[PDB]
Amino acid sequence: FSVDGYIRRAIDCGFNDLSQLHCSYESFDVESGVYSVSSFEAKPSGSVV
Amino acid sequence: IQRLDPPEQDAQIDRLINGRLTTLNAFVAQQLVRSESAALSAQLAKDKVNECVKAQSKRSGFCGQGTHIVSFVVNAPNGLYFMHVGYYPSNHIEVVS
Amino acid sequence: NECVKAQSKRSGFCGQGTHIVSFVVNAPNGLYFMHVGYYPSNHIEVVSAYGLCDAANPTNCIAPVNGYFIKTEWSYTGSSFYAPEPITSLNTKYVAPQVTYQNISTNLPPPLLG
Amino acid sequence: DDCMQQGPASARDLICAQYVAGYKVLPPLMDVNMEAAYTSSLLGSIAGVGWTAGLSSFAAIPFAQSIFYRLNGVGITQQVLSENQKLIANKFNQALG
Amino acid sequence: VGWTAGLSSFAAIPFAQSIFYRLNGVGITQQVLSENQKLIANKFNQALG
Amino acid sequence: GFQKCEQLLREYGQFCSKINQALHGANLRQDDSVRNLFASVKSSQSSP
Amino acid sequence: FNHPIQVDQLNSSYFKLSIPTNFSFGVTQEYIQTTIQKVTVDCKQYVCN
Ligand SMILES: *[C@@H]1O[C@H](CO)[C@@H](O[C@@H]2O[C@H](CO)[C@@H](O[C@@H]3O[C@H](CO)[C@@H](O)[C@H](O[C@H]4O[C@H](CO)[C@@H](O)[C@H](O)[C@@H]4O)[C@@H]3O)[C@H](O)[C@H]2NC(C)=O)[C@H](O)[C@H]1NC(C)=O
Ligand SMILES: *[C@@H]1O[C@H](CO)[C@@H](O)[C@H](O)[C@H]1NC(C)=O
Ligand SMILES: *[C@@H]1O[C@H](CO)[C@@H](O)[C@H](O)[C@H]1NC(C)=O
Repeated sequence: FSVDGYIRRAIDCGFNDLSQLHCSYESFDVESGVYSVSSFEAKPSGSVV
Repeated sequence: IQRLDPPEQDAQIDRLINGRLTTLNAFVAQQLVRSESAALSAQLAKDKVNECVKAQSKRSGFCGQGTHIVSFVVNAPNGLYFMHVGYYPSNHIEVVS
Repeated sequence: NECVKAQSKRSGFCGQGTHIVSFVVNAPNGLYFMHVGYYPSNHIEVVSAYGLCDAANPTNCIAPVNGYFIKTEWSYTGSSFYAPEPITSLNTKYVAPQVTYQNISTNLPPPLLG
Repeated sequence: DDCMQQGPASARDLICAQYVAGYKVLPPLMDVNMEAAYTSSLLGSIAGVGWTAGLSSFAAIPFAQSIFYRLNGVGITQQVLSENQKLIANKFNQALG
Repeated sequence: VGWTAGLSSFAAIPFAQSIFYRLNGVGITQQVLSENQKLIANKFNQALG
Repeated sequence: GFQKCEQLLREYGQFCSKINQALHGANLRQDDSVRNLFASVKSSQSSP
Repeated sequence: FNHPIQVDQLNSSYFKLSIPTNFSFGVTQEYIQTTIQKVTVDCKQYVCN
C-alpha cells in the first residue's frame, strides 16, 4: 500500500516457493539465504472405497 | 463433578486440565533452564578450584580482585563459596625508572 | 587451542593428571577429545630442602629448578619422578639467602664451589 | 510425618505442600559430611599443591611458607618479606578475621 | 605446533621427540627420559591401545 | 485421583510420561554435575 | 570418601616431599557437543494437514 493507499505491487503467496518466502517475512525484500518453505504437496489422483 | 452433568462437566474439568498441564510444562521448562545454568556454573566452579585454590592464579579478575595470592573453598547451600585472598596495593608513589 | 595445539598447564582443564598431549576426532554431534595425561603412582616420602647455601659463604645460595633438593648428601630430583641425580648448574638457580635454606659445609655441589 | 504430627511451619509452607500438591523434593547426591570431607582435604592440600612443576608431587610445607612464596611470585622481594613476616601475617589475619 | 614461542613457525619434528619435550616440561628429567624411552613409548601405547 | 479427569487427561497423550522423563533427566544432570565437580576438587595427596 | 595420601608437615627447616616413583599414561575421554540436528517445520501442514 502506497502513501496514497493504492496497491501498486503485490505477491501471490501461493505462486511459487520464492513468493512464499516473501510472504512469510511480509516483505518484498528478504535477505539472501537458504530457507525452508511449505512442502510441495502430493495430491490425490483418485479415491478408493 | 458434584454440580454438573458430563457435557458441561467435561468442559469444566478440561479447563482445569489445560491450566495444570500448562503449569507443569512451565515448571519443567524452568527446571531444564535452571539445571542447564547450574551445570555451566558447576564447570566454572571446577575451573576455580583448579585455577584459584589448587594454584596461584596469574589471571587478573578471574579469582578475586587485586593480585591473587590464595583461595579457600567451603560448601554453600546450593554450591561452593570461594574465599579469594588477594593483594591490594596502596599509597602509590611515582619514581623514575 | 589449549589441549591439542598446546600442552596445557591448567589442572583439570584437559584431562586428569598432568597433561601431556591431546588428540581430536569427530563425533556424531561434535568432537571427541582424547586427552593423554601423566598419572603418578607409588609415591614415597623423602626429605627436602627449600634451598642450599654455602655455609662458609652464606650469601651464595641455590634453589632447585622444576624439582627438589633431596637427602640421600644432597641431590636433585625432577618434580614428577623420583630419580636422584647430582646438583648441577643445569638444575639450580641462584637465589637470595633465606632462613630455611640449609648451611652445607662438606660435599658442596658445583654451583656453590666458588 | 513432621507435616502430619506438627503440620506446616507457616503460611505457604512448600515442604508440607509436597504431600498435598503431588510433588517431591529429592535429596542431594552427597551428604553433608562427605562434602565437608572434600573441602577439608582440599584445604590441607593448598600449601603443597601450588608449589612447583607438575601435579604429581606434594610438598608438605607450612602454610606460611607457601604464602611467602606466593608473595615473592608477584613481585615482593625476599628482603621485604623477611623483614615483614609478622606484619604480613597480621594483615592476612585481619583480612580473614 | 606445541613446541616453542609464537604461533607462527612450525617445527616438523617427530612425535616421539615432542613427547619427550612434553614430559621434560612437567618435571621428568632428561636422564630419566633417556634411560626410559622404550618404557615410555610402551606405556603410552598401552594407554591408547 | 478423580477418574473422570484421568479419562480426559489421556486424550492429551503421554503428557505425564514427558513430565517425568524431562525431570528425571534434569535430576540426573545434577547428580552427574556434582559427581564431576567433586571428582575434580578431590586431592591426590594432602596434609592433615 | 576416598582419602588423599596424607603427607605430614615437619617441625623443622626441611619438608616432606611425597614424590612418585612410578607412572602410567592414561586417557581421559571427553565429548563436546558442538551442534544439534537442524530441523525445520512446515508449520501450516503440521497444524492443518
Ligand atoms: C643457614 O645460614 C643462615 C644465615 O646465617 C641462617 O639464617 C639466619 O638465621 C638468623 C637467626 O638464626 C636470622 O637472624 C635473625 O633472626 C631473628 C629471629 O627472630 C629475626 O627476628 C632477626 O630479624 C631482626 O634483625 C634483622 C637484622 O637485619 C632485621 O633486618 C629485621 O628487620 C629484624 O629487626 C633476624 O632475622 C637471619 O636473618 C637468617 N638469615 C636469613 C638469610 O634469613 C639459616 O637459618 C641457616 N640454615 C639453617 C637451616 O639453620
Ligand atoms: C615445634 O612446634 C611447636 C608448636 O608450637 C613450636 O612452638 C616449636 O618452635 C616447633 N619446633 C621447631 C623445631 O620448629
Ligand atoms: C609401576 O607399576 C606397574 C604396574 O603393574 C608395575 O608393573 C611396574 O613394575 C612398576 N614399576 C615400579 C618401578 O614399581
